[PDB]
Amino acid sequence: GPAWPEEKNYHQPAILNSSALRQIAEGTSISEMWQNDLQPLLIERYPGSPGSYAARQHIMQRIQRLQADWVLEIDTFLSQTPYGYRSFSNIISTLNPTAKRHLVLACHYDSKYFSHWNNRVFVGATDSAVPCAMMLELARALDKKLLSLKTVSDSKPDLSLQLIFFDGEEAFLHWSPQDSLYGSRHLAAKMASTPHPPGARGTSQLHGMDLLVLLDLIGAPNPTFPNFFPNSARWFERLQAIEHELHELGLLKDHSLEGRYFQNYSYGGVIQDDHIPFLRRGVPVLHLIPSPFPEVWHTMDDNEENLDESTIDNLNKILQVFVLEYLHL
Ligand SMILES: [Zn+2]
Repeated sequence: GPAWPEEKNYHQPAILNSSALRQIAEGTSISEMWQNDLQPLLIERYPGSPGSYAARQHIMQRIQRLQADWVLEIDTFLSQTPYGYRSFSNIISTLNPTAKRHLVLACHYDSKYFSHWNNRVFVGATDSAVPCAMMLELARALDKKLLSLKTVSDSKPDLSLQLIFFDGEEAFLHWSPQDSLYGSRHLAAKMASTPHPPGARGTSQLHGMDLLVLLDLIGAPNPTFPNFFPNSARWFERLQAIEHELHELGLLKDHSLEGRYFQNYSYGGVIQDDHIPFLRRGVPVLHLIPSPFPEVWHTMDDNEENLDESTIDNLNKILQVFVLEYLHL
């Protein structure tokens, strides 16, 4: 300090060797995630609905049962909407809240509002129940390692982990600047105006965000994630390297390098998503959204039946390795 917000610029991974990679691949369970983390979220959960409450309680209860020292905060606020003033609640789960720096994984836990059509209900399986369940499975699978971050008299982390589950990512109607990103626009502004660490004179919680890794629209077959931003390109390249090495070790399922997920191509345009209010305030973003979107995007067919189990399993392994390497665990 006050150079500590520049540490993210020089931060390097602590790369896992083959033995450790095999351990991570064996330590995550796609069937356990499916039953215990994902299926309870495959419900109608637009903001303010009973399902939104049920989804929030589920996310909190799955984090609270873990051994690591997660601190849960519910960030509840009002916003104008096309249907008038409404309440929204982001979920923030933080290890070591006073650590200056956090790696941040995020997704949205609301589902887009639709009236029931032909007795069908929109549950947003890729969008984003699967991202939610991936974050919960990561917390569970890495629980023993994340517990070592716990602050004692001997070690106090400089860098730790935070999960954000945004409410209200979706428009109530179709997208507009005022009807979308309710939770992320609120939370980015809040973090930008909150000193961090406690007592700081001139640094905010946003300065402490090392990297925002935003998962969206994951779970369909054959996703291709572009390398959107130059100031996170080196971390995109790490995802590529992790995918390549897990592949070569035989630790991925139904996977080829020709059909790899992290491909060598950029994307010039802007995708509206929860990263935008953070990106426009200078937070580095790794946006794990596929291009093109799943074929089922914003249809009633974005459901459990159309999820690709082995692709989600593969991405769990890649993401968990990424997080351990980032945190030097
Ligand atoms: Zn959507």
